[PDB]
Amino acid sequence: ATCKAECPTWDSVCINKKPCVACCKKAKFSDGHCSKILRRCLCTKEC
Repeated sequence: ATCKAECPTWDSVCINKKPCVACCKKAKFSDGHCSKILRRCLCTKEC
């Protein structure tokens, strides 16, 4: 009951959570969290 997918329009280092959450929101995801590795925007949502 948890789905994760990095923001489609995301291929750069995340500086702040807001940018990521912004993408995730427009992508129809509950919330986005920046990864620790490549710092990708991981969007998480219900499923």
